[PDB]
Amino acid sequence: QDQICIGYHANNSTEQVDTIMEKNVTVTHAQDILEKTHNGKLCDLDGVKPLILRDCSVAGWLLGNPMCDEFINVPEWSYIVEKANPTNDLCYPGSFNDYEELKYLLSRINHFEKIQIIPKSSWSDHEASSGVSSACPYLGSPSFFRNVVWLIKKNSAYPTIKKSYNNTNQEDLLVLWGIHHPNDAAEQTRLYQNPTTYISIGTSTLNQRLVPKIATRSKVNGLSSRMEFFWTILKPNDAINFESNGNFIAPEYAYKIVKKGDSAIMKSELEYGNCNTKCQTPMGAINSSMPFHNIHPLTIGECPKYVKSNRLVLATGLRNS
Amino acid sequence: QDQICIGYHANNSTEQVDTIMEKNVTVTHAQDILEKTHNGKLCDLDGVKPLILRDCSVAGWLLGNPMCDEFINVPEWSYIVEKANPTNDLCYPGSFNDYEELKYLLSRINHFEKIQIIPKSSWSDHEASSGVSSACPYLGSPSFFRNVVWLIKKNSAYPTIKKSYNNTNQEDLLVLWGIHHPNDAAEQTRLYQNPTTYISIGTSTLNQRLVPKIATRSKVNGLSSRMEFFWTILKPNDAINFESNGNFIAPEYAYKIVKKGDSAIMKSELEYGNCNTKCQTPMGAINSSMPFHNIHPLTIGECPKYVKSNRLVLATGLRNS
Amino acid sequence: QDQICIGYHANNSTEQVDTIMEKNVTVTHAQDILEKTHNGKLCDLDGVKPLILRDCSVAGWLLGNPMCDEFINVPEWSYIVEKANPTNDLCYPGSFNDYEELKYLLSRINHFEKIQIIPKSSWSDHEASSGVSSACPYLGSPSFFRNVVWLIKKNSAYPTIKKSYNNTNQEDLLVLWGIHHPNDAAEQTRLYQNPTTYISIGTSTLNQRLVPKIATRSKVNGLSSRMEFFWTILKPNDAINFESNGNFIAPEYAYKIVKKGDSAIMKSELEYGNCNTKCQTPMGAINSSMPFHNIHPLTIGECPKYVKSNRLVLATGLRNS
Amino acid sequence: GLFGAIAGFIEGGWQGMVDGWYGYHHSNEQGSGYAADKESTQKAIDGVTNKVNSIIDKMNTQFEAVGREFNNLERRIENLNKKMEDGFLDVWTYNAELLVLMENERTLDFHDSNVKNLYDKVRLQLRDNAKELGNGCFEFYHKCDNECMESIRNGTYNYPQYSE
Amino acid sequence: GLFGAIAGFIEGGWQGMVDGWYGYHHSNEQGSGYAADKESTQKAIDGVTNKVNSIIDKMNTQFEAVGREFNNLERRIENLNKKMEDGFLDVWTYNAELLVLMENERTLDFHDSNVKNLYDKVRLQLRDNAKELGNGCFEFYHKCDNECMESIRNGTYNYPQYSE
Amino acid sequence: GLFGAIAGFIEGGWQGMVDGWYGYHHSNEQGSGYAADKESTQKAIDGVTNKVNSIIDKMNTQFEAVGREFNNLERRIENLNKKMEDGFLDVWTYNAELLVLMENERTLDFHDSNVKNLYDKVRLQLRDNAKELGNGCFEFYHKCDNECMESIRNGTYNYPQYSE
Ligand SMILES: *[C@@H]1O[C@H](CO)[C@@H](O)[C@H](O)[C@H]1NC(C)=O
Ligand SMILES: *[C@@H]1O[C@H](CO)[C@@H](O)[C@H](O)[C@H]1NC(C)=O
Ligand SMILES: *[C@@H]1O[C@H](CO)[C@@H](O)[C@H](O)[C@H]1NC(C)=O
Repeated sequence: QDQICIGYHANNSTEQVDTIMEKNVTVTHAQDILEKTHNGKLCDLDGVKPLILRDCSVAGWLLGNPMCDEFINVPEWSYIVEKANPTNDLCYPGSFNDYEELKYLLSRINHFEKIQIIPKSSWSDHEASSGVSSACPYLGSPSFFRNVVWLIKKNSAYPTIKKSYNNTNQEDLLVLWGIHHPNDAAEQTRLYQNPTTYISIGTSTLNQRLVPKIATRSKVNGLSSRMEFFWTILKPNDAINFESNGNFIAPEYAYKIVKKGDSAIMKSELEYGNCNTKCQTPMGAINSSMPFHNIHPLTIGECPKYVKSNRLVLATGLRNS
Repeated sequence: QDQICIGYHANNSTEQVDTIMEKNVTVTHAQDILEKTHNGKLCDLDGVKPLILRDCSVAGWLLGNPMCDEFINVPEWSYIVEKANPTNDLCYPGSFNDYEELKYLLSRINHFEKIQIIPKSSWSDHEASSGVSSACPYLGSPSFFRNVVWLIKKNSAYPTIKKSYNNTNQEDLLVLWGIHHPNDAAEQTRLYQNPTTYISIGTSTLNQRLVPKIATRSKVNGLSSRMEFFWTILKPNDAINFESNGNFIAPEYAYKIVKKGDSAIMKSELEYGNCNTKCQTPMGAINSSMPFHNIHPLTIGECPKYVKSNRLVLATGLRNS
Repeated sequence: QDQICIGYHANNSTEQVDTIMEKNVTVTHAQDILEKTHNGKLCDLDGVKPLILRDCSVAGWLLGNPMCDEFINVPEWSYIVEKANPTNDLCYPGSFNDYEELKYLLSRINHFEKIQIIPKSSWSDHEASSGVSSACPYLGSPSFFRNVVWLIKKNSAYPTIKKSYNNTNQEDLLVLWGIHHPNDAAEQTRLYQNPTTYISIGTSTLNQRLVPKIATRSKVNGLSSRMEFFWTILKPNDAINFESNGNFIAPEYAYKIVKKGDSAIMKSELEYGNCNTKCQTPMGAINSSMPFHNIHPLTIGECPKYVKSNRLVLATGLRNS
Repeated sequence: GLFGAIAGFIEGGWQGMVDGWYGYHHSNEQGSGYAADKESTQKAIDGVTNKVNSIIDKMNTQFEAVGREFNNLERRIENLNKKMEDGFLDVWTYNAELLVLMENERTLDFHDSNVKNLYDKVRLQLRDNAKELGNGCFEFYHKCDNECMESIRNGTYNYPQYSE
Repeated sequence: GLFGAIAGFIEGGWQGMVDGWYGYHHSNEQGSGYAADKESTQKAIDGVTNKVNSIIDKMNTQFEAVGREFNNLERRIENLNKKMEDGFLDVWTYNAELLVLMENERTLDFHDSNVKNLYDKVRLQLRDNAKELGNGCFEFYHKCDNECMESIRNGTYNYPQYSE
Repeated sequence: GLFGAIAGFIEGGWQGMVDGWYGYHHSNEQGSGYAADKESTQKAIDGVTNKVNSIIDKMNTQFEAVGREFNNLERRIENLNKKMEDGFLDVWTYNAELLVLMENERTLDFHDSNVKNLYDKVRLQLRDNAKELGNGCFEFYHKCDNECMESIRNGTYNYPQYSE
């Protein structure tokens, strides 16, 4: 006789998909839309290399911890990598005012240019080279943060300082300074003669007045004293004004923000790989066309969408048996 | 012969819809559920008219900037319209404590009633009519904020002020006051004789003590001095207590909150249209029955749901060819 | 003749379901997945009993309000129940610094152990048993918070206190203390001789200095004076240092955090039932296998998912008529 | 055509039918004409009306949005605010668009179903007494006037009418 | 009836069938009775069981909610907290309700499909040897006892049984 | 098999067909072979390509995530941050997974539809001139060479070819 039949494709594929009513359905064709692989490295992001603070933190970096000299002058970065628990932070115990806000600002910056706004040589009637501690040691000798200067008395006298700086630049300035909180009145007089002191700082926007708190505290890094740091952003053509009769950790270097942009502060224990990528996560870089990944929520660059699934397979062909 | 046929409607409609598997499918009937039109005006909201601060901000309004007299007495509003960058704000440079929190409070208020809590005439042993500046000018002559009074010394003396005010009303009171931070000790004595001063303010809930910060700062509106403003909400039958020996910008007028309600603070460059609406957005009002719009997320009144789509058309009829 | 027919099940069920295109469709079988019932009681949560502050608040409890002695020593709790408006809070008017942050900490704690860190007997040169008020009465006689001690002058003298406490324990310590803000200079001298006083408190992390604010304020509980309370968490092997020449409400008892865990602070007007549960809400406990409930968003324990629906019924059988 | 009726074995639609979505075209002794099936058309009407109002009603409590302002040192929570409001905006935009895409398809294929089942409703009546042309038309072996037609279009076609 | 079987060409359901969702009713020499199709009924069971547990399992990580308190001058972030928690509450409520609305429909029409395909499974067996009544019943031209019936209801009907 | 074609009345698939998803197998005088239906296969291709790109495109503005840090006394807003980001993560994970589950099913049944409608496209051509076997095959009463076959597989089968 003669016959015609109608039928459908079948092949040797073992690619299963899931539906709402049935799991593990073997089908002919299926596309995977979920990327599950990274390279386990910290790579450049489109040619521009990350800033990898190793055992230094942002505070140690910006203030100039003597153990952080690797990052004395830092080129443009794509993103910053800090460890969960950096060992080189504030060598001299104390605190950093609005620290998290500053880190947040850093997520918006790609390049700093460190400039000298006040030379150490410009301190006529005070000692600018004796402000060092064994808690901030450099090569087994007492040092201190490099970008700020711990001013002490000269010839048993601390004359009131009035110093102003006009931001002649067109970039915004990150300006850092500090106050010293001694452990006792004896230390206060030993360091700055004057018993009762202050630091007043003013801009167009800022108007603050710090007073040292002299008190016994538990020891941290062998010290009961503390340093408290502050920062501000000087607008172009605005000036910053300092007036102090003691306890003043003057600024020396400030930071020009020459490149605003989209950046991020990653917490990763990883170190620099020598690679490039378009998408980076704390655990490694991604090379994918896939629309989804399940590697890490925190991501930088042209990336797939993070999703909590370990399997997303979309059916293209028909049922197979 | 004889025949019957079964078939379906077709018409002359060019209304396309989209599906998951096919785009631009021409069909017979389709309903549109997305509103894409506003009138480009700032309208009344159901009969009650908005408050449109023009080149004044909320701070300039509430403190009584001499250039903001248009809004000296303001009737019930539906919503407030402030520009992104109002020119008439704090004529005398300085700051407003908890400003954003106060704006937020304003999003909950529909009507203020300005009442006089302390007459200028009640300042016996101080000068109440000399506290004016060329930075807050009115008609080319030195003035000042109208709702607060800048008290200075009288006959080379500033006796300590103790003034209390019991909120005999049943509405809550917005009470504003301020402190003056001079540029130098000479100005401090020129204005208030007393070298070392303070302002203490107390209620049932509030207990603060302000001290002036005397320091050189960069000039803003020609001034290196600053004014710092504060506000509080006096409950019915609670009292506010002021004690000061200088630098005190006393309150004169306060604000009764007679109408709490749902309001909003819109940022719009637009000006008042002479219209009514049920739904307002920063770019214009909406007259729609449609369940969705794509005009602006920020909305006030009986409004459709904001959505980021430029097209949402739902099929009602069948496929057409 | 002979016949075979194909057909489907039908039964006597009145269980309706809804679809996108039709409401109230009677079907044969349907499963309900929404729990709508609680028992209206406050029950134990898997054997461990809640802490039910009745008319005491967290502040009254921790500070030791004399009217809160029911909770002088409190065993491990599953969760805490506070009323919307507790009557026994700060008997002496004033405030509690970072109160909400502390409540938040409490949502992470299941068990405190109150320990004595400074005996009242250890106050040699000050009076430790006269610091009582009629605003904090116990049994119709002036008392005060039990866990802190209001130190006053002894023999018309208030010598500067220096007291330190090393946390020898391995649990973290909640340490509470306070400052007294008098109404007038006469009260300041009546209580502490010294006109100008301070309290300085230091740890490895903390470095603060409180100064009393002397001023007239409106009366609350008959008083114009105020108490301001502070707290900190002492790490194991860290010490806390107090130095003060007046206005110091010293700590006496502190709290060991011996059991961290998942807890919650419920606002409920309800009182203890004598029951057990696996899932608790402010309005009552739940005994369900259902995946959803619509009772209350705030929940503790192994609970269904809160959802705003009053009806969720899923069809299992087929259409019925 | 998921059910193969519309743009399937039926080659297109009737401009002439203006009283419903599905209907019949007859040609007899007394003349020819069109007649929409009020039943299936009515059920369809309730189907799409209920679908429409279900989609609208399901999405009336979306996410409103109130303005909040933050100063220069509240950049983190300003960012949090911004990202959360845009977040909700995005999930709801996605919800609306997606739902439209799904129910449009289900609606079209619902019409397809209606036509196919109408055709079958007739085919099961005019068994041997008519032949299937293949275009949705039936050719009669007997003679059907406007009363045999009316009786078909209400389900009461009397097959007792011989054959051959 | 998207597939036209249930409440379509079949006028309703059999109270008498109590052993499954779909089945047969026979009437022969030896008597009459009902018998549910264990195959299609079992597959249906796995279909709705798997659907149910899929819907439950897909939505177990919803949004929990912890209480946070804010003072008089933290009104903005209190508002942010409140609006975000209500926001999630709303998107998840919408998700649950919507999903129910969709899968209910798909389930009913799945039953419709099962019945239609069962009917066809038979119709394709009893070709010329029986006539289609139109109500889901087949009238035999030959004689089928309980063994011809059993052989039908397991797919092994032997058409070799002449005609006319 | 929602439409009963694939794994329904057709017992399985043809390894031999390698040029499309649906097609024919013929056996005549000149020989036997397979031939995929370019029409339905092409429409299917556009169907799944468009579905895929629709699902991808609908979900490109998901929720990004930026790191924010909080100190020891910002525990409440740190918690708020954490819970909101995990919240969005969860709603989007749910969206992706759910959408996959739905459109996989709709896709498979779409193939089923294609096969069934192809079969019908033929069945409606070879009316009396062939008998329905029941497995998706037609047995001819006349004789069809590769030209009658080609004319079938493009819709132009000329029924005028007698019977009996
Ligand atoms: C900074 O210097 C420039 C020119 O030297 C001047 O225009 C500007 O006023 C200065 N800025 C301030 C605020 O002193
Ligand atoms: C305000 O005045 C009323 C009556 O004059 C009085 O009852 C109330 O105590 C006063 N408020 C305060 C706190 O002084
Ligand atoms: C607490 O005491 C222990 C031993 O007595 C000591 O190791 C530790 O240094 C003390 N803590 C501080 C910070 O004083």
